Amino acid sequence: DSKKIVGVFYKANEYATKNPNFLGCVENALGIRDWLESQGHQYIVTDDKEGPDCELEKHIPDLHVLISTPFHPAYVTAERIKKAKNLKLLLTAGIGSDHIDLQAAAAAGLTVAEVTGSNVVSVAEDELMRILILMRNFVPGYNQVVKGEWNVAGIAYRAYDLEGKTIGTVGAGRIGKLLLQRLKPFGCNLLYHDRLQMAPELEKETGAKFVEDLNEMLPKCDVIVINMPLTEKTRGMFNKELIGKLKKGVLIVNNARGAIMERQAVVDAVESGHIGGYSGDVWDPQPAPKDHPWRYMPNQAMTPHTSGTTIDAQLRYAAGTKDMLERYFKGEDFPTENYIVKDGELAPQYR
Amino acid sequence: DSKKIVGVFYKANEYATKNPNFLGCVENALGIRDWLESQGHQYIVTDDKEGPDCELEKHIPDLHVLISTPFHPAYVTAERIKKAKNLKLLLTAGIGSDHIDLQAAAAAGLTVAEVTGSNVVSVAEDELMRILILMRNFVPGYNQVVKGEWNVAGIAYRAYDLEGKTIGTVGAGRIGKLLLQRLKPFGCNLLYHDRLQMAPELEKETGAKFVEDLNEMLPKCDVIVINMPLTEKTRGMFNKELIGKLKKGVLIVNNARGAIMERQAVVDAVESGHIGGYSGDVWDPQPAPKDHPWRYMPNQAMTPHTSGTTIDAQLRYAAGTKDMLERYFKGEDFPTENYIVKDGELAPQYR
Repeated sequence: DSKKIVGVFYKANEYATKNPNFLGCVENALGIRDWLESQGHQYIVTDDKEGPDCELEKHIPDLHVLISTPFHPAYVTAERIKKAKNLKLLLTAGIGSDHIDLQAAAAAGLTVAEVTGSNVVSVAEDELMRILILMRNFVPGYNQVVKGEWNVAGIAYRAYDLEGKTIGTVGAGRIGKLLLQRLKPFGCNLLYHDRLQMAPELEKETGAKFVEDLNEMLPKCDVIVINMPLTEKTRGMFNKELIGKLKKGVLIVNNARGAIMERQAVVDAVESGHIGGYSGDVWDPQPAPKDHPWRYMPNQAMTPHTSGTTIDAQLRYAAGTKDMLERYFKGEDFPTENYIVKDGELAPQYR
Repeated sequence: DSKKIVGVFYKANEYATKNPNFLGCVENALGIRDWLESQGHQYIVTDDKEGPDCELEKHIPDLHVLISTPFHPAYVTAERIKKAKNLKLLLTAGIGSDHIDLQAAAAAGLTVAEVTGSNVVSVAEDELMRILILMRNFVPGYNQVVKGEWNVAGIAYRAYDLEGKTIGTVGAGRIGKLLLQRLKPFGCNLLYHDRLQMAPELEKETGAKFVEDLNEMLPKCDVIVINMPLTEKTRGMFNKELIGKLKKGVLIVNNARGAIMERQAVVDAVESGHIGGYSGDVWDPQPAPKDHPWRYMPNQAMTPHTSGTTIDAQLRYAAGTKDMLERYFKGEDFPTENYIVKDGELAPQYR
């Protein structure tokens, strides 16, 4: 049976032509058009997703499948669900379903799925990158280059080797594990805190030492890497008090969630030098307003939120999306880990 | 017997007080003043090292030991040697003796030594950092932050994971080996070329595969890392021809020597997009003039030449220098590998 598939992505414009493997955009559309069309489906792709008059709303009433990414998400409200006669399947080409009303989706008997696990190497790499950028003081050196300067002292005074430094990951899920694996050869003192100890083999392999008490671990760290989710416990947890307990000059890397930091506490402690540097790609609010204080605070090595939308991640998101589409057409279950809602049943972690 | 020791270093000014372990400056002076003075030696430290009327020249006539770093080197000419009644020992607190007339030193019966091997981890780390910076496209992301922008597409289209990429090191001495060790966990296809194969053990451990023919290796690489000395053979070796044979979009990391690249060939190939990115801390000429085109060329991730003057490298330079001073005072030989000239005998590598 022919299905109407709608993909919502941002327009990449010239970037899409500069890189045809930039799949997460309108122009390249996950690389699935030829295949979908060959199978007799209709594939409608648009960036125009807000407003009653937008292209998306033209298709909401009769689409079967709506695909988007967290980067230009088509918001799936109860209101839009109610208008969607044929909608069965919501796919995130990526990870993140925060733009979907999951309860409404479940109530409507929908399936909601995402490409679980497909960003983890990307984020772990980006963390390691940021550890080195901060530790070795890349940013001031880069900024001298562009300004026509040459002032070694101005860079050297805050530049260290990573070797021998104490690096603590707060959380050691999949991303923190991959990070520790990549840190092992640098010859650091690796500490981790998590709800779960890694297997003793993995700890010997990475050399990471479990620290049950987080308030014991943090003051020992030259570098702290945030690798847990935003919960009531972790929200604003890096506040004035907690940042105060960290080593003076601590370097913090945060590709987890911006709101784990209390935003102004981080600015104050960066202006006072207590935080030596802060680098991440996650912000609050996100996208970060032009005025976001983390943009202009001293020693920042921020970027916009791109670590999980490398081309390689995008390829995995596209492949996962195609796999689930094929399964959907064939009446085959998706990988269990991909389901957020399955035929109207919200997975227990999302209840 | 009491000796007059002269150290020549740049003034770090406020940077020296901000970081008292910034040893490679006038203000902190290798951290050896108290020790030297306790031993009854005189320690004169100055940054004023050029011209007939400079502080250094006041002391050249009767100093026994002259210490400097490559960052603000006291040039040891035959002329100055001839004027130096008591000079016996030239130490570099660091690596690099290009500011010393070695043949004149040898003719004068001098000893010239440096702190061999003390920068290797620092440079290897910095290379690995730059691999990630380029591969993951940090710089354009950082630049958007500062400019108040938020354009994921503009960053994503040239951002990749390091995982899976073919990384070739041109040369695999100590620094290339350390780099390969650090690259292992990233899950890359590691290639190396060098005059010497690593032991099969170390190849198995790093997963790096030896490529005898450099012209076979280079076109396969997503990333090329320069890890050879500047010789008649390697000088300008990355010219238009060779750059042309590299994969379009190749990323090049160069903390070896600037002149291994033909300077304008790199600019042309970066402007054409054939080189996707170029990052290093070495330049020709060095210091890089305000006008240096590598500063302003697209996709550059340069810094001034600081990778080997991290605080940790400086501590090793200072410690090596102190060790040699103590040996000198006690009439003990230095580590063999530290000698460039030993009591007038130039090491055969330097003839």
